[PDB]
Amino acid sequence: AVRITHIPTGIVTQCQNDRSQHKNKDQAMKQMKAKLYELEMQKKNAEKQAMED
Amino acid sequence: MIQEQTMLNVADNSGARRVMCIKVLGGSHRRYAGVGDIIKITIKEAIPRGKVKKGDVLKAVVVRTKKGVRRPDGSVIRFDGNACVLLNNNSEQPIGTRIFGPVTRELRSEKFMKIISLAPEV
Amino acid sequence: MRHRKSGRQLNRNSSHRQAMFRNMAGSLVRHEIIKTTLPKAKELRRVVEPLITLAKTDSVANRRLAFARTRDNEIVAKLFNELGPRFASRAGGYTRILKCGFRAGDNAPMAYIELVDRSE
Amino acid sequence: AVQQNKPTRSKRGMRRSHDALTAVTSLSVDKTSGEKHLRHHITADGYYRGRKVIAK
RNA sequence: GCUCAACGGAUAAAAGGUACUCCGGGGAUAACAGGCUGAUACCGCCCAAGAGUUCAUAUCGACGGCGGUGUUUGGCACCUCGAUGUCGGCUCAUCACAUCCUGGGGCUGAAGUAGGUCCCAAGGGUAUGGCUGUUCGCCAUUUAAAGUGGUACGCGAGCUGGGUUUAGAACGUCGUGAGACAGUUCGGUCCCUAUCUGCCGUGGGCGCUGGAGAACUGAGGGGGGCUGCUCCUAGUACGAGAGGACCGGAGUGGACGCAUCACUGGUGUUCGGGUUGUCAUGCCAAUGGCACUGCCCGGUAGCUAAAUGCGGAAGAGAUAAGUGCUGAAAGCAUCUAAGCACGAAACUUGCCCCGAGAUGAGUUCUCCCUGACCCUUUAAGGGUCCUGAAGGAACGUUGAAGACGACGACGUUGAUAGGCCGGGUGUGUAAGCGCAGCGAUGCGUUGAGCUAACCGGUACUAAUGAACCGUGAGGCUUAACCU
RNA sequence: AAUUCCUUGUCGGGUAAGUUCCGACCUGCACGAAUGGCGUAAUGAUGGCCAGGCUGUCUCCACCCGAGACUCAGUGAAAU
RNA sequence: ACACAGGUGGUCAGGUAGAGAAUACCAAGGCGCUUGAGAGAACUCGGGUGAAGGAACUAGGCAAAAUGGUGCCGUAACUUC
RNA sequence: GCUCGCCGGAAGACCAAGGGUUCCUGUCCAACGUUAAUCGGGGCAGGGUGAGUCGACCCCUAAGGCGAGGCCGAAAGGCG
RNA sequence: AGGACCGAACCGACUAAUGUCGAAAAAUUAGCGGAUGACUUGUGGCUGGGGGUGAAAGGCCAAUCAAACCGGGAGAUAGCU
Repeated sequence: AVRITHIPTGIVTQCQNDRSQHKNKDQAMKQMKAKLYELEMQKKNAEKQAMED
Repeated sequence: MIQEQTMLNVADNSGARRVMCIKVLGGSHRRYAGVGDIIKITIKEAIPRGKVKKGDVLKAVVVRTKKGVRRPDGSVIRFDGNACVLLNNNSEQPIGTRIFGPVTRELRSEKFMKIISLAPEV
Repeated sequence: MRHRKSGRQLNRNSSHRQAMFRNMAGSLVRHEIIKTTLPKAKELRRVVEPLITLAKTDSVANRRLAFARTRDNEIVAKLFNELGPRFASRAGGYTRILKCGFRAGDNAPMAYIELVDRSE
Repeated sequence: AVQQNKPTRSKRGMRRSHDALTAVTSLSVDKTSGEKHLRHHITADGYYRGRKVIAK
């Protein structure tokens, strides 16, 4: 199994979703980017929260 | 003959009495803490208004072992307790002002000159 | 290691060992001579000799001790009354080992052990 | 655990080479009875170094 | 003409589960491992804007390209399905170098100091725990450093079975149901006496061209090779302040390895004492047996560590990266092709151990042996008798020597072993008697009594003279030396 | 959760450090009411987890007592 | 299958200590287990003791160690009392 | 024969079951006994078990079996 | 009084070691659970193979269990070895 981490953001993913190595790796790449995608929205929520404030 | 996972009595007015060693300093893979060495310890039991608290890590020097110490004449000085004195882990100086019980001559080094001056005997 | 270690085990636990030589000791003084294995006789010499030495002198204290060891009244009669006096001059070395032929059953080296007086 | 091939009879002949028992040739003689007793061992009739020590 | 789901149509009437499974076969066909390959992974180079204050050759480096290693995942089924029978941990390792440290150097935007990057180098060292079934990984505390990999993802005819993949049971989801599962959750037999190769030790035979007893040279081989801290040189050099040296010297620790018990201790069922229950000596007493040594308290010699000493070299020669002289090619310059000098824990030695089976069988010193008739390939010969030495072996008493052998001391011309005498050491005021007390018991005699392996003496006992083995002057050829 | 894949979920307690454990939130991949739900003193050769005590499990093994192992005499196998 | 450390119903069952048919030592009575003698290595099995620390080993306190008896005092949360 | 050690609510002393001369005596040692054997539950010959009161047999029955006729069933047979 | 408590005999068989061509074709040692009950045991009967019995495992039915043993179909069949 693969375990990619994102040290600048510390987030880690253990893609055991598929069977073959590279399949899990790019899906892990898919998972990690998916994490950064969402986490960027929460800071954007931190952005949108103050505007209402 | 002191090592990690060893319970010691503290011979000072620091505010702790039940301590537990976790690591012996000095070289690498060392196993024993002789009567005149430095060891990293934690705190298991402390008095209420103390200078320290439960579960607090800082360096400490031992002064009494049940194992004792052989002197250059072949004579040993065994005790009936494992007493240590706490030190401020960063400055290595004692955090207590009152030392209890007899100590040995083996603390004759600059890092413990203040310690020996407060002990009641030897 | 056995370095400088004396005394033999003789395939027996101590409790059995001391009791074994005790019965052997009395049997010796009763017949003046007996036939046994070499190793046992070679270690029997460290048992009866102190008794004979304790027999050279006669005291109420010793006769009790001579009974403390060997646990026998008839045997102590043989001592202090026959051996003690007849071995007054002899100073140490009261036994004699004669290596006889092997035991027919297990080819064990048998040896004869006697008392050096045995006038007959 | 166990053998793999059958060692020949020739191999066995070398294994028992050192298994040869030895003779003694230490036959001493008695002085009186002149009997053939071993060295340091008493004779059959109980003579040793010219003395009837067995008393039998 | 209903009529052949698969359309040369098993009769135009037909679905699943099985991990107790069972039988017959296959490495013709999968999973682990090995193999070829090297897409992928990993590592190393080329072109080269840009980023970086200015400048891409301090570093990183897009755009693309060129190769290598065989450690990731895969590709193909070559080997094994009349078995290659397991992931991790424990123990034990061993090799590579693309180096985690320590060493030697180049460059800097390297002031000082501390770092970054690259080249040489395998010598030696390269943590303890919490959590998980764990490798990995996260955290805690260090450390000089807590290296990256190979070695059936090292190691199970060495250990464990936690995981997982046999049989029981439960939960959730799916399925009409059996049951299944990108799943999880309690519990679940690890067999083998070693023939051979190999390795760690130890012997016998024979050889060494005469035999025997000792001491060595020494080819070759092995072990060993780590390093921190403080201080001095000097709070100098350097530095605006702050901080803070290379080189050299001395002392002291950590880890590891070797040796040894004088010290600190452990053990010490062969030494002494106390004591519960019980049996026996007629009885009391005094002792002994048994109950894990009955349970415990101490303790000699040994053995041993946590105890005590000691080691790692320094140095020399030839080198790596690297540093220079002179000087070419090429009138200049140039560490270079001639030639010369430095230059690492690396190479060879230096230190310690084995070591002449080194068949190349060596060197040195000492000791011992110079009888007869025949056979007859007239042969380095054999038969028999007279002699069998130096020495060894056997037997015996035994060792801080030892599985058995072997090795060492001794065999009366004697201290080898046991015993005996004395001392030492250990244990704690014996037994008996007298006195005081209602009694347990106390006190004097008495630090006595008893004392395993230690030390010094004594032949009291046992190690008996010889028998047995082993020989009787050691071939040929040539050179140089003696008549 | 004996039920939660992503996930060792996110917060407090416990430890120097806690993928397990004890409380709490709710986004219930895929809880739920006799396919019984939620609590429950006591009981249990039951699952998981801390503390005291105690010790050779361990750091690190050391010595000693017995039965084998080894040697000698006797009888004398097996898998392969 | 054996001269096999296993299994086999019912009766009687003493002395001292002891609650006891537990256990310990003995009685009556029956036996020393049918291969032995030496050595006292590594290692294996059954055990004793162990300085300092006391789970730091480990899947896990598995195994061991320890607690243990009689009388008196005293004894929480919780509870179906 | 003289000491020693072990079990002793058993490793002791008697019956039932079940075996079948293993019991006693003399004699023999090839085979059997995991060794030797002058020993033996081993070979060979002889001897030994005595009952109105002990037990079985016998009288009476339990569970249950068999079962005159009878009932049922291809037959065998089954129930009673 | 108690499907009560502690605990021998008896029954049972949780943990570890030993053993694995063993002493034994599941036992030995040291600790364990129950031990007035749904307890245990001696003797003699009844139930039978796709049936018996089952506090239910798919366990047991003469060391043999998702199908006992014996004999006969039967020299079953075998695109496989």
